[PDB]
Amino acid sequence: ALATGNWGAGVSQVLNRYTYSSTLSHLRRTNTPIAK
Amino acid sequence: YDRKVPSPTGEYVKEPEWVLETDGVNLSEVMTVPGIDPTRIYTNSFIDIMEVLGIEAGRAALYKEVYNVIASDGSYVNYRHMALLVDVMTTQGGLTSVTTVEILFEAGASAELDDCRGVSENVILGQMAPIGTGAFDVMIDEESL
Amino acid sequence: EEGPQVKIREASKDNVDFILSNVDLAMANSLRRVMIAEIPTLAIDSVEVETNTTVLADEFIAHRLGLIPLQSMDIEQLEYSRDCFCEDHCDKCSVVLTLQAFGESESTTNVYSKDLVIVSNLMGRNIGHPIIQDKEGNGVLICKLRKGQELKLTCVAKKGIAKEHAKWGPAAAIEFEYDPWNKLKHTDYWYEQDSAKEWPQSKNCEYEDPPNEGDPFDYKAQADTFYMNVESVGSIPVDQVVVRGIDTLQKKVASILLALTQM
Amino acid sequence: DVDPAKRIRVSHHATTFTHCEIHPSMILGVAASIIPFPDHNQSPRNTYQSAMGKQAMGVFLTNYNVRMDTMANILYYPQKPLGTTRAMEYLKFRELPAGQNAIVAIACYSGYNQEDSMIMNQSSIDRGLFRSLFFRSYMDQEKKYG
Amino acid sequence: SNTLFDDIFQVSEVDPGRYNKVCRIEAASTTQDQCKLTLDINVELFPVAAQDSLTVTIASSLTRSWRPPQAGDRSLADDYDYVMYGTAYKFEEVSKDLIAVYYSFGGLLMRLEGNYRNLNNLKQENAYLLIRR
Amino acid sequence: MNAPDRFELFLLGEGESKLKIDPDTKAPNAVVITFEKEDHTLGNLIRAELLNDRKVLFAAYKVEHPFFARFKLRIQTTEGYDPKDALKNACNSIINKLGALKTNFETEWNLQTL
Amino acid sequence: MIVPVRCFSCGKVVGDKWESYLNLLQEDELDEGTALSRLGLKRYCCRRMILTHVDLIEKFLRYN
Amino acid sequence: KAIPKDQRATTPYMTKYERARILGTRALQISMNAPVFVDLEGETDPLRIAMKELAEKKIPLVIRRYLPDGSFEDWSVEELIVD
Amino acid sequence: DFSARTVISGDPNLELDQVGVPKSIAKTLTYPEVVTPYNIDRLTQLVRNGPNEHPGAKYVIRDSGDRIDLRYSKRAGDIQLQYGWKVERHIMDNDPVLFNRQPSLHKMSMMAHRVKVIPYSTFRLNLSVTSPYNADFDGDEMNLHVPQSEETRAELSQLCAVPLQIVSPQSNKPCMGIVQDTLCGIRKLTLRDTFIELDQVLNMLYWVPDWDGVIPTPAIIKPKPLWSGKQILSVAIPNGIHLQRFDEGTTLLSPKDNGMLIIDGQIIFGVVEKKTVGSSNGGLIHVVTREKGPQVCAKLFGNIQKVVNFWLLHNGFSTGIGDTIADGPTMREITETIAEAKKKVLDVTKEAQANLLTAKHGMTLRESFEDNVVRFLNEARDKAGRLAEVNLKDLNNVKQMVMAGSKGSFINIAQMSACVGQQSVEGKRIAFGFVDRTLPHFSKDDYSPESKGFVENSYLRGLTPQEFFFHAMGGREGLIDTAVKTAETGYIQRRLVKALEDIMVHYDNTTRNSLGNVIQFIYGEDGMDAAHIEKQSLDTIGGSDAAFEKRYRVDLLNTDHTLDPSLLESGSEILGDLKLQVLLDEEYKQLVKDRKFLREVFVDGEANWPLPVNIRRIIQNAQQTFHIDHTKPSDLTIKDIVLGVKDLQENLLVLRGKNEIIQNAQRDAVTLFCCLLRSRLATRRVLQEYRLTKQAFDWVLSNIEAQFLRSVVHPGEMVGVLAAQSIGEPATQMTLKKVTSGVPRLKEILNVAKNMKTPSLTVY
Amino acid sequence: TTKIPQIGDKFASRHGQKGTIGITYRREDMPFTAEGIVPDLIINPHAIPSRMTVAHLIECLLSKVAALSGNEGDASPFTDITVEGISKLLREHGYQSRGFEVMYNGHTGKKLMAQIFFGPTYYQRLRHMVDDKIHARARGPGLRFGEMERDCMIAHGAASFLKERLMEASDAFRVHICGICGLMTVIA
Ligand SMILES: Nc1nc2c(ncn2[C@H]2O[C@H](COP(=O)(O)OP(=O)(O)OP(=O)(O)O)[C@@H](O)[C@H]2O)c(=O)[nH]1
Ligand SMILES: [Mn+2]
Ligand SMILES: [Mn+2]
Ligand SMILES: [Zn+2]
Ligand SMILES: [Zn+2]
Repeated sequence: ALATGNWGAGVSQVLNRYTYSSTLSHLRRTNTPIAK
Repeated sequence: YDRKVPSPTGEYVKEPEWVLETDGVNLSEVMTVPGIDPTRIYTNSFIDIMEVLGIEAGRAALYKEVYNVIASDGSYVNYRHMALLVDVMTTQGGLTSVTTVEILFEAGASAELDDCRGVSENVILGQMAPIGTGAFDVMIDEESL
Repeated sequence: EEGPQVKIREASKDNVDFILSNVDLAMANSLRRVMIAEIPTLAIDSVEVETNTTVLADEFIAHRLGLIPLQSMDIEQLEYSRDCFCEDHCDKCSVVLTLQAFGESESTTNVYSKDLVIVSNLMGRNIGHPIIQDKEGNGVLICKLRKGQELKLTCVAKKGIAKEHAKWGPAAAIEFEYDPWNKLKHTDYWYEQDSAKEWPQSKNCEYEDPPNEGDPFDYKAQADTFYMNVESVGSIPVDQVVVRGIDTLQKKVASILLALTQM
Repeated sequence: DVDPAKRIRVSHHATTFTHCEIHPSMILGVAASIIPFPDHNQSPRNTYQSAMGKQAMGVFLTNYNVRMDTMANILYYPQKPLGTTRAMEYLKFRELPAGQNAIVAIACYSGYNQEDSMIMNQSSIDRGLFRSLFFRSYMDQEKKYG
Repeated sequence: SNTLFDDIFQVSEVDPGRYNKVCRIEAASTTQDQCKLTLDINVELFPVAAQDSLTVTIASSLTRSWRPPQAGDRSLADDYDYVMYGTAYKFEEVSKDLIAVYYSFGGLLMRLEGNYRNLNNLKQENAYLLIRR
Repeated sequence: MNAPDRFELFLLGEGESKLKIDPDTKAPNAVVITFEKEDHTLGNLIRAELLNDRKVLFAAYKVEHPFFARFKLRIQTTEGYDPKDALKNACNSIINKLGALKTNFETEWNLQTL
Repeated sequence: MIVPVRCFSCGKVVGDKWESYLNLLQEDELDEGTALSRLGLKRYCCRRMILTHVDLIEKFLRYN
Repeated sequence: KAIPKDQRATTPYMTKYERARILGTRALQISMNAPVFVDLEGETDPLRIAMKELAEKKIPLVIRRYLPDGSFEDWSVEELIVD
Repeated sequence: DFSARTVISGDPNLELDQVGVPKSIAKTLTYPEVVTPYNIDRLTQLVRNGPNEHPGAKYVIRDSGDRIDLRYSKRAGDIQLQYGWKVERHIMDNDPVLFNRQPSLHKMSMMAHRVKVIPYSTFRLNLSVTSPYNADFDGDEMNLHVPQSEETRAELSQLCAVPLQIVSPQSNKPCMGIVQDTLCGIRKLTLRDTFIELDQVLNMLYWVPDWDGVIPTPAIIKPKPLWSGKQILSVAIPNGIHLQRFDEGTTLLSPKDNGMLIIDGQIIFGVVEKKTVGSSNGGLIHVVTREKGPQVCAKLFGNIQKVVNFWLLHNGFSTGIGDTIADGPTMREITETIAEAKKKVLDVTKEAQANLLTAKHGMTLRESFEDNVVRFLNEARDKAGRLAEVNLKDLNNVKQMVMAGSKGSFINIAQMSACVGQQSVEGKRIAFGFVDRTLPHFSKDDYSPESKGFVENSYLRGLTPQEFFFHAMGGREGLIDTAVKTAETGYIQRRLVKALEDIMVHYDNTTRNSLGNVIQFIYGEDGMDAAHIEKQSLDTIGGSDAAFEKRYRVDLLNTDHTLDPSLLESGSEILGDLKLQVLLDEEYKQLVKDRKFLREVFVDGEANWPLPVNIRRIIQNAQQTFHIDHTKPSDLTIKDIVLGVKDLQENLLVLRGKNEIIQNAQRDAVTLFCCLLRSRLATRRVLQEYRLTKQAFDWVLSNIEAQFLRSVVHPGEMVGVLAAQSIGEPATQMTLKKVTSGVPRLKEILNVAKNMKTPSLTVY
Repeated sequence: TTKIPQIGDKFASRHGQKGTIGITYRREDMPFTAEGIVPDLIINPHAIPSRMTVAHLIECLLSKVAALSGNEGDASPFTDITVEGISKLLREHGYQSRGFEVMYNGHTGKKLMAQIFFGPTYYQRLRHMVDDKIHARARGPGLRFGEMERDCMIAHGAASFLKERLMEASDAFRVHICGICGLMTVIA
């Protein structure tokens, strides 16, 4: 499931490493699947 | 509202008028209310306009709904393009919305005659489409010196 | 000696501030442009890397090498490599320099441009030598090693013009101003409440008479006097940025006469 | 007697506070904490920066020379920004920066910088401005289930 | 080859409005109750003040290139301070039973009200304009 | 890549000349000369001198695109005065006044300490 | 990664000034701007060069 | 089903589309070494030739215009007005 | 297949109709060219250079269908071409190719360009083609397609070429104009006070490529030869171009330097800005296109750009933080302006709080409250913004951009310098998403400005944290709204195109579908092409009855109301003539009916409507071309005018059928143009206002006729697709009252939905 | 590989507006300040007033001071830093205080009529550049022509182009056809 995102899916993704703060940002992201 | 109207000496003037505006629509009945001008009643529901006043008056409402949309954003599109649309929407007499093997079987059984004027049909046949530069034939002028 | 007049006000091994006086703007700006762009100079322009266990990459290093300024007083007496009849390079078109470094110490070993060894025959033309201007005579820091790390290279220097790449430029900044008061109305000053309160006075104004409020604008005046200041990086002494500057123009123009003649 | 150039703040008409913020700039996340003066920008723009920053080149870790990843971009000469935010200290943006302080003019000068385009100094590029390393790694496996 | 109107004017008014190098004189004729000048002038090359006074001549020479001074180092069909060269675009405002002729000097504008020279002022361009102080 | 070598800014291709001189059809005693591997340095300078010459009716230069080092100078002159002569006369001034200046300078520079 | 050799904009050598700048802060206790002006980096282009360098090689050298 | 030369009711002006298709059919043939009818007062470029041809009214071709119902009119290049 | 794609950049040194194609792309794409005696030497040279030197060639094919590969082929340096082989050559300068920015929502997103081979790696374009393509130079790419045969090359140059798309059917005006720098600067260049000296002048002159070699004569000779900015631009505007325009109190002495007047291709008065050189109904690019043709119009964009961007490169223009700071005194006024709106709000508050406010009619109390507080707060923003605008000087570079038309507007001044204003989410003030409050830093039941989203600060001053968060609420709603618009618009655009795609104009002038059904009996009700139509005023319609009868009535039996004999050579001799007066009565009766007809068509009185053939500009030309003295009676006769204008009507032909039915259609098609015509060429106007001669008048007519005939739409045009793309393309720039509006409405229309969101009856 | 910046590469400040480099100019040809400072980058004024990116402009002012003075400039949100205060400090250091300077045209040396807002600002090089993005597929042995492109070509009326482009090279086979029963039943 860690290798896939298979769960709910996009749940696990490869860590960005373009720049130091894009990494910190990726570790701090959130997602909402599917009224405002 | 201000209404431009000719004055007694002939030039256009403003003359205000009260107007009512409603939520909801009942055109066939409100038309009939004493005291209104039934010749100038309107609605943004062009369907009802077609149901009570007929296809042509629907066509003209529909144009005026489409024009409003375009102008409310502030742009301007020549008359004829929205005229074309609206004609296409009203030429069968009502308001019609504009929005494989299986199908050839149906063609068979119905005896569908394909006019061959479209670009895809012409592609499949290796031809130009009778549009634009293909809407005439060019031939060798044996009649010349 | 009639003509364009000179007037040094300061000079130093490194800068020369002056005033050109009795010339057109065009010639003055042109000599500015030449000093920036077209005086020949010597610079590492090929680098062969035998070893680099350094924490930098090679082209990173190479690039830095092409930027170390290298003595260039005798550079008329080096031919352009493309003009020389050798196969590739030689002593008429090239200095060759070497660099070896090894991090022998525990603590971190720096590599500087004094560690550059010339390995080719100079014919006693003063060229090639890393220029060194710091108190400690290290010149430029090229790299840094850790105990165990190695770097060995050769470089070839070659004569070149900053048009081609800026590493070959002798000049650094070139101050250039005229008409400090604004009398010529060549510029129109932006301001909120008052143009004079709000813009600072140039140092060059002392040198030149303020205008007087009556004085109806002078339509006939031209830009005849220029406050310059040329700054050298050191591969060529200064006075020589100017004179070879003036000299480079004068040769450009002559190649034009020479080529009318050949029509 | 307030500073005409300060912004207007609408005072404490409050005697009942139970708490106080530590600092208002802490409503931002990582990306928007690298924008200088976000409070002087139209709000969608701070949104588009927060995306673009993620595409800038810098030094993503100090160990890059030792890793082997599909792709990497390291700028030759990272500089720390002359204009920083107090949030940066924690994001280490001064230590692993992703930019350079470029001398910028805002001007029409020849027409080659119209419609969100720019003129850059070739001499300055010659001397290293915005140069960067790119690395690609390719992999391959061997035999398998034959 | 000629000249074609020539007179002396009193300056009512000098408006710079919005510009710095250019202003609009409102001038009168000392002489005719009828003839006026509304006219745009480069005030930096040729300043001008309230009530100053002005010897104004339209003329029509001394369409081929333009060649610098030289011809001008004797040849001046000018003894004046201030010479412009424009184009009449006229509207013959033929108003009351007085004329108005219009003229544009690469967009510094003139207007003459008056009457006596209706058989005088070119239908047409080739028109210079000349001022001494 | 697609980047033309930098040497191309100062150094003539195979078959290119320093000058090409062409007669101008628009007006008389007019020429257009195209200078290769040159730019404003020279072009603004020659040009500005051609205008200190009173037998010079017209002069002007332009670099038509910044990607190529080439300029085009248009000289018109009085009847009997060849334009190519006006350009020797003008290149000759230049070289003279600079002459002058490298001397006034070489001088001011020994009168000097530090 | 290292001090760049020149100011990107004006060409002035600046890569011979890093050890000194850092000596002028830690050894003789000047503020960063007085220090830069002492090494003669007086246009804001060169000052930006030293003032905003980050010596990342000092980190790279800790690896074996 | 053909419409006699008199009685023709469509425009006597050439249309952009006919023009384009003419010039281009004729440059195709000029491009394959077909004989030209006009004086090449220098031109080497087949479209350009074709246009000089059209201008000298030396393109011997006929435009067959079909009307929606199947019938058609024949207009010669010579005769079509070119504006 | 035969196409390339890269990044685009602008180039001020390319012509409108060029595209720069990098050399490496030009070495990869090819055109098959047949060997003939006209090209066998150039083809030979190109073969010899081969695949990797541009101008070269990649294959040779012989008689056989054999394909010779130049890169491998041991005989690649020894090919003796035969007549009739083919060579596939790299593309080269001046080959037509088609260029396209996606999404291609209207046909001017795919135009044919002339190649220009260039070094580095981007496709490069003229600035002024950017706006059709909806492209700019921050990463955009575009695609280039190379046609493969002679016929295909001719189609693309004789119908898709850029210069043929200047004036588009979509809105019967140009789709390309001068923009950005060249527009900031052409106004600067054209101010009163801009003069240039001789050195600069001659270099600007040489910069126009087909300057005849004449140095114009300078506007100042006297202390100094100084030419104006106007005159120098004028060297790019060609001869025989006339254009006039009056703005809010422009006169023929434009005190302000307003308006515009240009005569024989020289600017007389007015500053050149977006209304003259922009993409505007009736400006210069529309005029030149029609008076001189597409090629010359397309050079004019490059000549204006060359001249003006030269000038601007040496004049300079910039903007900076200072251009957003307004005066101490202005700030105090702005802050009081704002203080007063908050006090308005506080009373309307106290008022609703004591129950003394009334709603009016179906509108709740709280909705009335809100409506009022928002009007106060907007009206504050606006006044505060007007304040700042006023206070900024003409040298304020923000203001200079705004005045030129090249970028920015009032709201931007305002929000930058005075106050950003009320934020909103779904048409309302920021709502109470915690309980009874918008954020925990406020106490409950707070309806004040601060509390619900008024941002009092400008951007210069900066936002507080609360305002910052509400402005981001707002913002966010635009970013979402924007993606939904983009998606909604794109689907609409594809469905209208699919519905109309087959409709075509036929050689009977009817518009029909692929079945042959009739959609329209003549396209557009008038048989015209919308590119050849311009807004003109129909004069008969407006005005008082007295004024209409001074202008048009000629009574030859009355000494007050005849034609003065200074109008006309016959004038003495027609006084009291009875049979002329019969004609003239007939012309007046027709003007009278015209006015009544048109007042029934246009109930409103709107006089300005798009028609083909810009008569006023034909008259103004005739007046320039025949050097016409306003001081000499004309030698026109009554009958020449009157019967000349009647005859002309018979030749303005759109339908040509011999029967009655087709005749009626023809006469109905051309009615409105014929009213415009009789109003413009009526006797008293022709003599008294225009003063035409016979010769001029005869030329006016024959031209109206040629121009009319050339406006007729061409059979074969695919007006369907056109209609669809003209309606959908501008439905995509709806990136943006209490009736359902804009795109969702427009969905509701095309869907024919039974259940509309806001149905409404308007009852008079 | 090392990537040296080129025409086509993208760059951005931190205020939400990018550009690609449209050309490079060597320093001689750049405009310059009386101190001979020259810009590393030149951005167009038209990219400013509608985007209302005031922080770009204030970062550049504050950045100029910081360089001149050797302090880090405090650009955090919600402080008391002001343009006025910034502009004072930059005056104390001898420049005009809104960050304008006189500059001079490189080609000529002459002064520019207008002055120029000039200062350092932090710019980022973005990934994804003219060499990754250019391709060019014309065969030997986006980037398409879809439904919308076709529709544009129909609007222009370009039928021959539409047939050439959408053909097969799948060869034109020939066939006889009865004129009564249109079928390919004919024995030839
Ligand atoms: N005419 C005009 N266009 C503007 C103005 N201000 C901003 N733009 C834009 O801001 C929006 C988004 O910003 P950008 O990323 O720069 O636009 P873009 O270049 O098309 O974005 P990309 O799709 O990545 O190419 C676009 O819709 C542009 O219209 C203005 O004042 N005038
Ligand atoms: Mn953009
Ligand atoms: Mn874009
Ligand atoms: Zn050698
Ligand atoms: Zn520097």
